[PDB]
Amino acid sequence: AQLTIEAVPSNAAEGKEVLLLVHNLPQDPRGYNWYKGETVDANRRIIGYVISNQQITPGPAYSNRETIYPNASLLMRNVTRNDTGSYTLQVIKLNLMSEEVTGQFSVH
Ligand SMILES: [Cl-]
Ligand SMILES: [Cl-]
Repeated sequence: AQLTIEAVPSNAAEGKEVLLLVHNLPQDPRGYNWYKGETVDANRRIIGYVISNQQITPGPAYSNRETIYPNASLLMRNVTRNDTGSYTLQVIKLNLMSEEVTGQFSVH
């Protein structure tokens, strides 16, 4: 029932790929946004997706290493030590309320 993030892997080597898999989405969300860190913070928004017109919304923290998938999951290519940390997903629900979940991974 509860929204979760699963980092695959949770500890990556430099130059490799990390997946942030999203589980237990509501039905009928309006969209998603990813943020670096622990909270919704516009200045740290990486990328989002607006479902109604399948619009990808790169944010101030966007890197061309990242791709967002329709199920909200995030693929990050060519990871570096600086990518280590927390990542927060905002799901915008049908009724325009937002729910958040925070995950993390490390790069060595
Ligand atoms: Cl962080
Ligand atoms: Cl995590």
